[PDB]
Amino acid sequence: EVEETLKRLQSQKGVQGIIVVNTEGIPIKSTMDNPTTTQYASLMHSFILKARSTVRDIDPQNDLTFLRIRSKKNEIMVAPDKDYFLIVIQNPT
Amino acid sequence: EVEETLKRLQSQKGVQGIIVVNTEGIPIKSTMDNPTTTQYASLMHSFILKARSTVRDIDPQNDLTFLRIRSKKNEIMVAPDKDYFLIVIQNPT
Amino acid sequence: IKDPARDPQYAENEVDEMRIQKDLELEQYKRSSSKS
Amino acid sequence: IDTPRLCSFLRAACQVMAVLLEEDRLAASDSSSQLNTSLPFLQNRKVSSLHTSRVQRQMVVSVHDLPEKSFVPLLDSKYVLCVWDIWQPSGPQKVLICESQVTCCCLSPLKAFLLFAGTAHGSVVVWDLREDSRLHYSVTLFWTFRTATFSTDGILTSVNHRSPLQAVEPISTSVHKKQSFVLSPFSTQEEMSGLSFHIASLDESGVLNVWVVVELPKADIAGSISDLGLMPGGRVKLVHSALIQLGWGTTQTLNVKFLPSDPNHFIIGTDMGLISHGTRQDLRVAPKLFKPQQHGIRPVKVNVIDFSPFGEPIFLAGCSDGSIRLHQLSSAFPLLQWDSSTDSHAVTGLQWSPTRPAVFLVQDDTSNIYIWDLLQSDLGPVAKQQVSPNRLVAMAAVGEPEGSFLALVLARASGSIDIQHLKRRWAAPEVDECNRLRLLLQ
Amino acid sequence: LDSNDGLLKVHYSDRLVILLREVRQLSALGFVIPAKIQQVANIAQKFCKQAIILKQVAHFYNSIDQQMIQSQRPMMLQSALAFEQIIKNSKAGSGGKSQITWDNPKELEGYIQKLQNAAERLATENRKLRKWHTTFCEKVVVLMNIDLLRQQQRWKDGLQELRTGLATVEAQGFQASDMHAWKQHWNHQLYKALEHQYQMGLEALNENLPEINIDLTYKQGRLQFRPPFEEIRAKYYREMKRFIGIPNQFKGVGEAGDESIFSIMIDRNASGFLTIFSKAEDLFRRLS
Amino acid sequence: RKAVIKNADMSEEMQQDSVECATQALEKYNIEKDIAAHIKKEFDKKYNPTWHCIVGRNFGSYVTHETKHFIYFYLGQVAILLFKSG
Amino acid sequence: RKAVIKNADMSEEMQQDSVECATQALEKYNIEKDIAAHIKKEFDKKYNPTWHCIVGRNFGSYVTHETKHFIYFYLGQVAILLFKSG
Amino acid sequence: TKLKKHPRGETEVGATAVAFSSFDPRLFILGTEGGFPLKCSLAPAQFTFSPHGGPIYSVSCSPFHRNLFLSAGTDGHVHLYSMLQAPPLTSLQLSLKYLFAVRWSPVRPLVFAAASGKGDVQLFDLQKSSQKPTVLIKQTQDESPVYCLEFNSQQTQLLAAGDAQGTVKVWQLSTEFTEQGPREAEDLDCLAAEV
Amino acid sequence: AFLKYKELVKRPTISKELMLERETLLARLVDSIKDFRLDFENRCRGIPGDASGPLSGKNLSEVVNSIVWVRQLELKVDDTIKIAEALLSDLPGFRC
Amino acid sequence: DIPRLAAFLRRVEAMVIRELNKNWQSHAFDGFEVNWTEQQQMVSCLYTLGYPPAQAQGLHVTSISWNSTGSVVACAYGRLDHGDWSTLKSFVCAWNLDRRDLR
Repeated sequence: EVEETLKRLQSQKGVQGIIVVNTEGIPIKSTMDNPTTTQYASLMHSFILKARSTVRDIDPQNDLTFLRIRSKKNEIMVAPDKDYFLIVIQNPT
Repeated sequence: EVEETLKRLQSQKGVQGIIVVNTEGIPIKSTMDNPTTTQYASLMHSFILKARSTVRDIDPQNDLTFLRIRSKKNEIMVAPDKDYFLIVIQNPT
Repeated sequence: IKDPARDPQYAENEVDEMRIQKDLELEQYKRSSSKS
Repeated sequence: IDTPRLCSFLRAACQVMAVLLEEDRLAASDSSSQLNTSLPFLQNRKVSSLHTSRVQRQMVVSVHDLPEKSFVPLLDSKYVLCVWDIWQPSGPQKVLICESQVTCCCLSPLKAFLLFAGTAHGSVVVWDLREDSRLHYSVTLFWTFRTATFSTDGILTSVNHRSPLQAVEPISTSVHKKQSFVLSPFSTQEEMSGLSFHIASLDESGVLNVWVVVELPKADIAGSISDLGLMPGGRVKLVHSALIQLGWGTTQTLNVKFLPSDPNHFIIGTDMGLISHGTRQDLRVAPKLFKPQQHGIRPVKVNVIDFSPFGEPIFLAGCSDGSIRLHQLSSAFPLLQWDSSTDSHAVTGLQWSPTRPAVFLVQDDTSNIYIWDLLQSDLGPVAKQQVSPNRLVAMAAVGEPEGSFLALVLARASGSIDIQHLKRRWAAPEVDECNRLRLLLQ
Repeated sequence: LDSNDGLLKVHYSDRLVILLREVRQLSALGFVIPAKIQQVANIAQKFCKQAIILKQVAHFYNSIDQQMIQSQRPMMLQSALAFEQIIKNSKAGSGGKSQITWDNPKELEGYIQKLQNAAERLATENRKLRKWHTTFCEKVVVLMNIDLLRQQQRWKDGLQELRTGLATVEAQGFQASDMHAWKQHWNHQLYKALEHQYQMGLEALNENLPEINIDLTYKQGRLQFRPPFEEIRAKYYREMKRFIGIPNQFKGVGEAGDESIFSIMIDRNASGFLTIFSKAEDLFRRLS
Repeated sequence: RKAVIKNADMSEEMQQDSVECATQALEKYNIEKDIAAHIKKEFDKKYNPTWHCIVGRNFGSYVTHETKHFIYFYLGQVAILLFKSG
Repeated sequence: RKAVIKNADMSEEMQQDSVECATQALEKYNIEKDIAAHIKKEFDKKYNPTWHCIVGRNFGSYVTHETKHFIYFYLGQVAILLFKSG
Repeated sequence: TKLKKHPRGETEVGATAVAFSSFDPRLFILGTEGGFPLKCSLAPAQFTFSPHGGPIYSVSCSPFHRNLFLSAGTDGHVHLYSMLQAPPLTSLQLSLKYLFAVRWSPVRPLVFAAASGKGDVQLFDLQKSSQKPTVLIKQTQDESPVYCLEFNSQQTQLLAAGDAQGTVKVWQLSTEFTEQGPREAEDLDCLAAEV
Repeated sequence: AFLKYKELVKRPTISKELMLERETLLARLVDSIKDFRLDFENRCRGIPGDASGPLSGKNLSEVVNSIVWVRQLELKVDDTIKIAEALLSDLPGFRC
Repeated sequence: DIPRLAAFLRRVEAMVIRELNKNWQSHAFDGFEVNWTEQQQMVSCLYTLGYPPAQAQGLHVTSISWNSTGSVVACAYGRLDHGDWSTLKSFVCAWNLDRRDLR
């Protein structure tokens, strides 16, 4: 089920790649080249952690619900997780 | 002029406060209480530094364009700029 | 005859999970890079 | 990762991405037409109606009825609702399905949560719009259908009144939930949870019905009678009377229209050539009827009622004799008793342009649309245009007051769909405001 | 329409439409309406209302059908036959009942409510069986996550719970045809669950077996293992032997039936032996 | 608070004592300097000098240790680095 | 990165190297552990091992140093502890 | 050192407990033996809170929003009030002999629990019920009532009560989860007060 | 339930509609004072610790316990009487 | 530099005033249900039973508290109901719920 949805998403002209990072920067599934797969997993792992800390620092009884970072080249979205999150990159243009 | 546009934004049903962060995490204008004024300014300064670096790391020819953080309590948006960014907080409810 | 189709059969969550398991386990066994 | 207990996260992540992509897709004075006529499941169906929206000002719905000819050998329900957008590329976005003839269709005014329709045989249905695609029969070439509602066909009640429906409209009057009373056994707020607007349904008998139920915390199957989905029911009911002044002796209604400003007020028209006024809360405010400066009866059989989408509360209606009246709420008699061009034929559809000037559109039986712009001219049509592909079935004017646009979507008896944009008339805007005030003052 | 599709057969659709137009137009035109017309016109309303609620009941039933025909459970299929018997026997009564609406519809209101009630009960029972169905599914997805080399008890427990739940259903007065269909399909589901874990074991037998300890010394001044090398080889082979013999003694649901549904996996996955024995020899070399 | 060991080059018995000693020090003192001082002194006595201890909420370090005498762990949000060298 | 020395048991020339080394480390490296490592290694090369370096914004320590081989100073708001032991 | 209303006479202002509002060092309530809670800022006083007339054995300051001030005594009834006007906000109608302790946590949403002179400890989720305990903690079959209740300020879900033996028992409670929306309880109470 | 909306219940229309509920309450109110009567009779002597009711003021004498004990009984019984009077409208149920 | 600050405010204003309102009522995916912790079961009981053994035989608990700093430190004090005006009646019993506090 989830694999079919990921394929359908990847087929969308906006989507530039999807990475499933599981064990804290260790992926299992990717639609991207290896150097980018590894770098992207690492960056988004560190990045989401920083956002979660920021929210807890603002209020000690709230965590992250969603995080989006945008750039000229592409846009990246992540969601909070218990064990692992999923990475999506799209071209906003 | 800009004072009126900031009030205009503040009047929006979603917006719960505006902070104009200028001196590297130290704001100069705020429509919020003092503890929140410094709380958001400081934390978001640290974060945006991470976000901008994250973009440079994932691709060495791009800077930050925008960031959004969502939480159970509230939602915060920031945009990067040459000298300084601006923080707006909304109630998603 | 092995009937890998399993046509006179039905399940929704059991077959979905099995597909998931098949892929994850198969890739893991390849990664082991056993010389055997 | 091997466990479905974690794959749930993967599902949720996909659901977020899908919605974001769908949101990303919502991008952008004479004949300049466009077509969106893909036939993935419309190969043999005939157009019967059109309906526009208010939450998405670029959305339109189109009803289609399948003939006895089955383009697909599958069990293919003959009644579907085609949902698509003006700016999107060729191809319907969604589709809803039912068992019996569907009509009396409307949308939710606050957000796309529910879609409502009245059945030909008097029942009421509502589909869950805000639902992911799963547990629905899909097809290749992919496209997926959607069917999910618990109709009033199930648990028997009186609200059906076993009478065909004529019209439905969302009634945005929910102002309750002031507080949950401290003693919980007497708290009325609980039963209003999630209820942001009601839905009204008038039948031929002249009996008006209002109710709504909303609830999210659910699971695949319920102990109570329902479909096998997660959807609300129809436990709530209110009933209002009508035709007291009008009523062999048994009379009926033809059309109803509520007041956008205060949705508690409404008017009802009858075949006898009269329109009554009433409301919901205080039933003695102004129980008058509307009538032109005529005598006798003149049973013109009023068939279309509308409201001018502007400050002054003026209702409009047209009849089979090709006449239209402007029934100002604060008057028993209309302001401008215009007899439309080609009065030899009937009114087949009315609407007010979604534009700054008070432009009014009429369609007749000969498929010749006439337009008025009373802010700049007299009661004579300011424009008109007929079509060679005649036998029009439906139209709807769609636009948005700032980016802005203006369009008109139509459909023919042949089963084709059309649309064009003449936004040069979107607004002056300065001249329009000048004349708008003038017309109100004079 | 013995295709799970109920349909109302209205006889005098014309009379209704005519009379409705009749009185409406005569009133609007200021015309006299004869007594004959008003009597039948009021009657016609009665027929229209009753025809509609009959459609509603049929629609309700048809909805139930669409929910039920997706699993084809002999229980609900038999209950549905009993429902159809109500309709069929009621049809026979039409010799005297075909004019209830004409004279006094009240009997018909009771009629349709009783028929609807039977359908409602059917709908309720169906959802309850679906609840059971899900329960069994929840178990199977657990069972296909049991480690054959460590957790044999989990299969013993799981299988007993499956049988217990199935017997529990039967205790509610079910027909053998129902449980028959269930066990056949659910046995196949177990088959899938077991074969997967079976395949997993075959690949990692050299990794997941209980550890063996041996002492290395110089017996007679000659470097030798205690216990001897040939002995621990035999134990290692017995360990894998026990595993591969598992798909022979598996009392899956419907144990009264055949067992080959499971053991066929041995021949079908006989290729796995190559990897097993190759790894076994490599391990022995490592020891040497 | 909760003890979480991230790295260790140390026997199991000394690892537990390091945590236990820091836990008691954290219970008795609020000042990180004084917490560190307790931890260091106790280790010099029980396991011979010379130990060093750093306690804090924000730091990076690069140090050299004698084998079997280094641990890095958290007590809640406070990190404790303890090792022998010299 | 203005330097202020709070305490030292170190010659003036070694004090200068401490500040200069940390200054370059802070200019070159963004990460605390990497800054510390740079500083430590430069001292092992010039003044022989074994040096240890802690760099951070929030910590206390209690350490033992070799006589005349200790300095503790700030660069801006960041504290650097640099000493030999072993 | 002096709160005395009509000094040098039948004026012996004794109290059994005092609670202070986190809002301000100079706001607190005195659990007078007379039974009527007295507001004092020390001596000045402003409100006498007539809804609770029995001798007070326990008081507690309001958690956040400074409106749910507790008094409880011989009445066996937990009367909340808002010092702003001293109206009867609500009275828990426990048909129990006495009350000896109350549990609040400003950290958590507006929730309530208390230990009663029967051995039971009641919990109340304001958004679910008023008079009906949601969760209730029991003693053994023949244990005499609990005489004290307190909760760790460092939440860590550590509640402690004391039995009629020299034994203190700790419970780990999960019911009081946080959520967005419970604030409604504050608005419901403010509206009840003003009507 | 009756206490909070007593102003409505006392209305002729509603009072009759709730007649069965008001009589049901009356019977329960009778049960209530019945239990209080027995509890008083079995404890009024004040001999066992339970009959007196331990208090922090016990150091004066048993008088403080009896005062509080009875105070509660009086309030409870008195309240039930007034509630029945307001709601029942003096039916035979109330007379008894 | 006030006009320079104003210029920046204009640029971001253009972005936020549009972006914020579009997002605020976007009414996007609302199925987010993440706990970050395993669901706790029904409330537990008898987590720990601290007391002075000998003394607890005759005394009863009347005052308890927790140390805000050392959250592990649970305090208790039992006493006799009578005679509290004259003699030493009891002790203050504390026990940690800390590492190795197995008794």
